[PDB]
Amino acid sequence: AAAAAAAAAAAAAAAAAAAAAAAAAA
Amino acid sequence: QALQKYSTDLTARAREGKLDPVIGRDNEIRRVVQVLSRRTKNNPVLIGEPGVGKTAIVEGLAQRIVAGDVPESLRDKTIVALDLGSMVAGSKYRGEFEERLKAVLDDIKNSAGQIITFIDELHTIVGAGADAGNMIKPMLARGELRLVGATTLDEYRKHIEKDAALERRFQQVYVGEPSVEDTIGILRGLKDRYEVHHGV
Amino acid sequence: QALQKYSTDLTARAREGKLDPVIGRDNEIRRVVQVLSRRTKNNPVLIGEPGVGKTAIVEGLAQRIVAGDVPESLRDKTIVALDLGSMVAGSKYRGEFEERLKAVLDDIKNSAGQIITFIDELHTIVGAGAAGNMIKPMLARGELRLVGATTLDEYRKHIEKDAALERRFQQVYVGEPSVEDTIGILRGLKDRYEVHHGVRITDSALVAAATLSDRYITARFLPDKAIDLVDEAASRLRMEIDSRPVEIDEVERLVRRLEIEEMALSLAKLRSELADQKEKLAELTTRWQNEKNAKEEVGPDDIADVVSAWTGIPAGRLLEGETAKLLRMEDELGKRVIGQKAAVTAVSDAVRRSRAGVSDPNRPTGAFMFLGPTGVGKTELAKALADFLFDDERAMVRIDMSEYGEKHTVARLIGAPPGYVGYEAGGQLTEAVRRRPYTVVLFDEIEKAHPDVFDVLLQVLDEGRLTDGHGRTVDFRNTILILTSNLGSGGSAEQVLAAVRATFKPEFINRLDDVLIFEGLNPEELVRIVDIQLAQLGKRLAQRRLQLQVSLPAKRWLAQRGFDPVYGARPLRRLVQQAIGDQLAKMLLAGQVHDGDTVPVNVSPDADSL
Amino acid sequence: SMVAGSKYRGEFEERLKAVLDDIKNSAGQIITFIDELHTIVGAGATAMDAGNMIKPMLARGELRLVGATTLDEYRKHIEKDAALERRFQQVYVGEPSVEDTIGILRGLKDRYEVHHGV
Amino acid sequence: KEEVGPDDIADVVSAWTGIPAGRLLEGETAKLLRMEDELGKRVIGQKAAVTAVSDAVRRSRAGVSDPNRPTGAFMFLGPTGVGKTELAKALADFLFDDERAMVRIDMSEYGEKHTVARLIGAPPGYVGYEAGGQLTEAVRRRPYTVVLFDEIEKAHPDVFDVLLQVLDEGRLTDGHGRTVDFRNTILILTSNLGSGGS
Amino acid sequence: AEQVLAAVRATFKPEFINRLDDVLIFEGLNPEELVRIVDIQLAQLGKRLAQRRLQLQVSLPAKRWLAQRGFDPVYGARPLRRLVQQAIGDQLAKMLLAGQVHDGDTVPVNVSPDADSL
Amino acid sequence: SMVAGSKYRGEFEERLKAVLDDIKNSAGQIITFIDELHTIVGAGADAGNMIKPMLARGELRLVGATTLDEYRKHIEKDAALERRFQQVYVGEPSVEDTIGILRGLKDRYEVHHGV
Ligand SMILES: Nc1ncnc2c1ncn2[C@@H]1O[C@H](COP(=O)(O)OP(=O)(O)OP(O)(O)=S)[C@@H](O)[C@H]1O
Ligand SMILES: Nc1ncnc2c1ncn2[C@@H]1O[C@H](COP(=O)(O)OP(=O)(O)OP(O)(O)=S)[C@@H](O)[C@H]1O
Ligand SMILES: Nc1ncnc2c1ncn2[C@@H]1O[C@H](COP(=O)(O)OP(=O)(O)OP(O)(O)=S)[C@@H](O)[C@H]1O
Ligand SMILES: Nc1ncnc2c1ncn2[C@@H]1O[C@H](COP(=O)(O)OP(=O)(O)OP(O)(O)=S)[C@@H](O)[C@H]1O
Repeated sequence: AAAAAAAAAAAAAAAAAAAAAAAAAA
Repeated sequence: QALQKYSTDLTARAREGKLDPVIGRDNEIRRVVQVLSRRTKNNPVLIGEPGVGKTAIVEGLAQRIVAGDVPESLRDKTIVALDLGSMVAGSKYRGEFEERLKAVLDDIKNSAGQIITFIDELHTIVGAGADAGNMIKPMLARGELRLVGATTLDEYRKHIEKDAALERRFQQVYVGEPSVEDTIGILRGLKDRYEVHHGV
Repeated sequence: QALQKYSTDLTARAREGKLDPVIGRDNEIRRVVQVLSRRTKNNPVLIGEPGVGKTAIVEGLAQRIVAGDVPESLRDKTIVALDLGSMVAGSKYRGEFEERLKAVLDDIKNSAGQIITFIDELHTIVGAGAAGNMIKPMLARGELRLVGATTLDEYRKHIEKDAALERRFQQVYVGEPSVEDTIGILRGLKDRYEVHHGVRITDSALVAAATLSDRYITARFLPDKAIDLVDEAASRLRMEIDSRPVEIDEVERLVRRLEIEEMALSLAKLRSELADQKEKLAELTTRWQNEKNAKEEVGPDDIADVVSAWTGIPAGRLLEGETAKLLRMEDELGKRVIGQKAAVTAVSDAVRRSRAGVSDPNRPTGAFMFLGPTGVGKTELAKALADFLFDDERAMVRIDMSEYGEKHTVARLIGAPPGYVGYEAGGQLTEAVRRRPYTVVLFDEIEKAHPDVFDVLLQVLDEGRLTDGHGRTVDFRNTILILTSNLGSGGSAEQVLAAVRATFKPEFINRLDDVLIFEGLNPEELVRIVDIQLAQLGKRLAQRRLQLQVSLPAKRWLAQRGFDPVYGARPLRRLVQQAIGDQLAKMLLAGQVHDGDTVPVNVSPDADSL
Repeated sequence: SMVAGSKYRGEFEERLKAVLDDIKNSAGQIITFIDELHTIVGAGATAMDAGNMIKPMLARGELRLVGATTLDEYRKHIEKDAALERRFQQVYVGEPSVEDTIGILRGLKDRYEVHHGV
Repeated sequence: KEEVGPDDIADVVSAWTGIPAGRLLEGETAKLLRMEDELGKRVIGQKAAVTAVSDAVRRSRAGVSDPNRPTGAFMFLGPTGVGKTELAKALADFLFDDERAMVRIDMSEYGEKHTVARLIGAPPGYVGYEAGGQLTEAVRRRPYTVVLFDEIEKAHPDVFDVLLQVLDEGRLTDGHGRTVDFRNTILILTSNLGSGGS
Repeated sequence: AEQVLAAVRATFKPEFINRLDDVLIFEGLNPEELVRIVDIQLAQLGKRLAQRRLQLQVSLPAKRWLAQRGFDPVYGARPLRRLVQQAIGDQLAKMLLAGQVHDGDTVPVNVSPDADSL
Repeated sequence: SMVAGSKYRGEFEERLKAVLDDIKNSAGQIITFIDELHTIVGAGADAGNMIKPMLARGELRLVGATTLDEYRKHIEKDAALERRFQQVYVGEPSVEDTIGILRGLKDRYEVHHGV
């Protein structure tokens, strides 16, 4: 005679980043 | 009868003059009346950058219904503003939320289209799951429940346009900001309300 | 008994005439039927982009089973669609939902081959339990029939990720139609919308609404896109079928408004505009009556007005008012740009063209670079062009490419690729034209941009549309692209062209319109700038009742001692404030020059005093 | 102390709505004061539902909600969600100079004599 | 005073956003009357180039200024050791009652073509994205500060291209997509070119 | 022949030569092969004008009058496609908006040494 | 050990509130010591953020210890906390101090190895 009580959740996945690396052009 | 417990009633508040008067914008009111009275897929969405007045259009529609300037098959159809915050109050068990939502939808469909629902800020309608907010999908396209909404322009493309099965069943009604020349008329209209609250 | 309780019945509503005919699409009907009559693995799944019609195919199948045009072993089947909403309702106990599912599957088991289960949007079944797993021994024994239909991307996100079931599903691609078959579909749906309203539909509307929705409205797919314009033009006509029409309504509401304001103020002014508006409203009213003395169906114009009011793009039948605009347009545009008549006559020649329906259907309607020396008006022109297309000058979409000096700064107009930091945000060009595309786009100083942004503008032109880092293709097919420069800066007419060929690739100049070249100014054409500056100055300080009196010797003197043909009209706008603005700015806060005054200027041999 | 233990599905939302109905119930008395209000945004991590629940209540002016956030933790969170940004007015508190900081220091020279008897 | 009027509206838009836009109600016109001579207590001489700096302030407080342009954007140069930095710190003294509340950037460091990004931000997807620019996020807080630009000779002619829409329009952008308005600040440019030309 | 295949062979890093097959040469804008291009473009323009029931009659002297500013075998046939909408387009657009070219009418071409008026 | 079992909402928060409430439940004799505190900024999922009013009110004594390289990468970028700490700087010593320290630890290794 018990119940179910559907529990919640939390999600996470981060992001990246890029770098440009200029070239001195000579 | 179940809508008494999970809703407000803008028509009942409009029938005692408790709404700020809406001045201007005949085009958007006529466009909402045009879209809301077609046969199927009859549910607009107000969209604009924030602050330009989008709740004001729905309150002006309520004023114009209670006055009576509408066409014939829009007369005396109360606008029952729904909620989704108050409906997930006690929802711990595995089947209470979906039962409550099905009771709400059954109570709407049991009428003869006499009710215009109004979910303000409907970009929260995707979540509340854990499925949920997906059992309303067949009811929208058949044309039973009339639904009027209001989003910002940039929460729309993040929460709704990700879910392209839903957004086909709407009608985007863009609302742009006015210039100065109409704002002078708006300010001349709303001058009397602040003179009464502040006695100046 | 439980299928009567939870689920639905298409065949119940099919025998009551409670659907619509599905005229068209014989091939996919026959394909689904023939897959369904296989000995084994008869689980079809419809996969296609949304809005092309997938529920309608199953409804046409139900209509055909009611009629009886099916092949052999499909007599009297009564297709039952399940309801996963009512499966989860009040089941707050422990072992209850799987027993409800087991009762329904037991009620499926007893009948041999009658019931065809139809679960719509079957990607919900992967979750929805905590269950929803009691399908594998069912489909391992061929009992369940399981016709379904999902959308295109939602299939591969869940079901192909969870591929233990997909081997028990044969797939059918659902094809979108084209312009030709959509007209034959709309002929078979006219007979219902006549009944639901009090209107009739001319076949000209069923041609024009199918043609006109292909070009302009680019977000949806063809079968349901065309129903929208008809079904809402019917509602607009039904609004006008009621007792009193439009316009007159517009003017009545407007004059009531101005009446309100005016009486509340009791401004003059408005008093005039009242009267004028009352003249107009009178005239129209009389005209109305006259006409009456002398429409009840949709024509061509109603579809045009629906597609014009929505999405902002003006496309009508040149409704008698803009003919006053588009012929006077040269003199009206020459109230802010003085001179450059050869340029106004070529800028004007791309709006009258594309308005009158003769222009190309895959091209930006105006794309032309104009350049020369400085202080001429090549920036003032665009902010004068956007002063009557929009009737306000702050409604311009303007970017400045004097900041894009390097390679990686493309991404502030095309957005980042997905899965990075800025992906909520999106671009600054892509997500500002997809919202109501009609605006005018600028590019200030295209010279100093890095020479790799230009390989994005090659498919902005010459194709009409571009992709981004999000997954959409916004189109610029009806904007006006404008490019500015100062290149050459000393060539007569051809060293400028040599510099343009030296800096730009020839395959970019090839795609443009006529590259205009501005000429400069003249001594006689400077006085007309002077009095515009002075009247603008009076309009600025029109707020303190402080109008001016400039004598014509002083206005002549302003033309002379700031002149040079090397800086344009910029030094005159500084010389005005060096002559007037010093003495006025000192004396105005020094008292004695109070409100309600017409202060003059008078010629002195160096200054001009007050 | 409101997202304290709320692992069940509707456990946080009725709690917050009970607090808000108690604030709305009384006759305009209670002026709330949330410190560090940039934590309003990411309240219930379910799909944005929480945090913008009080959005139809601030527009009618029902809870007076004095807050205090820093300058640079503001255009990272609240300007990201500009539908909330127009509900709030702004008061800009800049630093003083020495000429008033001397006066501010001279008045606090009593509590430090108590905690340290010097 | 029993009704509102056009003055208290200006009082509100002064006290919020910090821009002095009133009418000079009889108190501080006494200040701006004496500005060519009050400023002389810290700068001696240079009289023909104080009567012009003392004019873009008076014409902007009278209401004659061009409403889409910075209130004054002028460049002064000459030989060294004259007082061309001391002046631009002395007219930031009675407007603000301090001398450190000004945007003092130094363009003596922008020799190459990619130090634009420290004053304009970074496009989205890259490493420092939520940082803004150094020029941008010091104006948007209080849009009234005077701005220096010290030794503009040494900048590569790419920084001038960024500076070109600052003048004569008043707005630039950054990564977040906001157009910060320079419509009522006093730009000041220093130089040392020639240094002894006849 | 020589310099083209010398530049072609050098930009094939490994194994792009003997694993494709033979290389061909363009045959550009020529006077005999110029007419049918104008035929396709005029059929396209007639497709653009057949909606409002107006059509064209184009003669061969005008079709070779356009061949002066349509040959230019360096840049290509794109200024031809522009000048079709330049010379015909503005005259037609000027006439079509002020009435007088009422529906059901046809339009003939009329050769001039610089224009071609109607 | 405090993010041991948590895939929920509000699981870490109660587990932190019980520890802070057991600290301020007592009187002032529970001087705390978080070593390597550069893992106090993250750990959100908003967390490490119930501690900010408690720091600048004088409740928990909190002797901390960060390396200088990890400090300016994880804390100085998040400048609301940097006025809630005093920066005791420890420089490295010279030779004779190290000779004294090595004479200090001569005792222990003789126990650990019989040499
Ligand atoms: N046409 C109008 N007539 C009268 N009052 C108006 C009008 N437009 C706006 N207002 C007033 O201006 C305010 C508009 O606020 P809201 O319309 O509620 O903001 P909003 O449109 O809801 O935008 P968001 O993103 O939801 S905050 C209210 O105080 C209205 O009374
Ligand atoms: N041949 C046809 N005859 C009549 N109506 C059609 C035909 N093809 C499509 N339609 C209509 O097009 C619409 C398609 O609606 P649905 O197929 O139910 O939506 P959908 O295409 O399945 O997209 P989703 O993912 O289910 S929301 C309905 O209005 C159909 O009546
Ligand atoms: N022919 C003209 N008629 C009217 N106003 C003009 C004219 N030429 C210039 N102006 C004025 O000059 C200003 C516009 O300067 P612009 O010519 O737009 O500078 P520009 O053309 O952008 O040159 P650059 O190199 O881009 S700064 C405005 O104040 C215009 O009113
Ligand atoms: N006329 C003057 N009145 C008062 N102080 C002056 C005057 N001329 C120079 N000084 C002082 O000279 C010092 C340096 O002047 P600065 O203006 O800082 O140098 P500069 O004029 O900027 O030249 P460069 O190009 O920057 S090296 C300061 O301490 C000033 O106070």
